[PDB]
Amino acid sequence: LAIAAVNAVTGEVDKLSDRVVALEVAVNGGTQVAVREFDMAAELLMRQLLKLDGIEAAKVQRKAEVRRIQNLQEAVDKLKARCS
Repeated sequence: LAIAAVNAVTGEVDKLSDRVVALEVAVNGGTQVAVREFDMAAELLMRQLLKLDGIEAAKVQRKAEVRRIQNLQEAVDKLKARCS
């Protein structure tokens, strides 16, 4: 069912959301964060987007999750840029 599938993505995006904050905290505290951290986070967010793309829905929460992902992607870009 679509509902379960969207919920599954949400759970994964939650984990990624926590990870993004952790990366921001590391940078804020002056640690040199490897570029792969930002790129892996971006990649995993993209994979979640693909999963949502394939969910035929439920459509409201799906669209909500897409927006959440786009926001996280922007946050990651900003971190990466800050460390470039």
